[PDB]
Amino acid sequence: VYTHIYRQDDEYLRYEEVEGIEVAGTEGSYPLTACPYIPVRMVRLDGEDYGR
Amino acid sequence: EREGFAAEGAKAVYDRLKNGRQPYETRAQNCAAVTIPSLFPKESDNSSTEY
Amino acid sequence: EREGFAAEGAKAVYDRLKNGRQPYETRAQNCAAVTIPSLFPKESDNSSTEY
Repeated sequence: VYTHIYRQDDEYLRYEEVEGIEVAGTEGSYPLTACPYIPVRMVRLDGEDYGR
Repeated sequence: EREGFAAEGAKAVYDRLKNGRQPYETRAQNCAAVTIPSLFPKESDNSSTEY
Repeated sequence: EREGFAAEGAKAVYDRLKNGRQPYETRAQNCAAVTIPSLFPKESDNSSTEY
């Protein structure tokens, strides 16, 4: 199973996909400041993804 | 109808971006071999691996 | 309409005055190599560089 979150017009959208199709009843929307997924880095550089 | 960032699916975005993590995993595997070898296992390990 | 000090646009000034900073960068890189080599990275570094 896969989960996708992407930004569109000052908000966040999501859905869930299994096999090759989309599971009905998993759509939703989050504000721009309350996303419940939190990537964490320790040492931050300029212009790179992830951290050292 | 899934206009931007989502015009190709979920298993397609995951495969293009999978090649950006390559240096970090190698460097972490190098780090976690003089302190605790079982802290960061590889993705191809099973019951028979010996540390 | 944007008189003196502003008669050639914002981008023209930046590229003309860029040349005055070179000694300071060259000296800072030398200083930040015996203490901590990842505190002043250059402007042409990426995910593959090693310190």
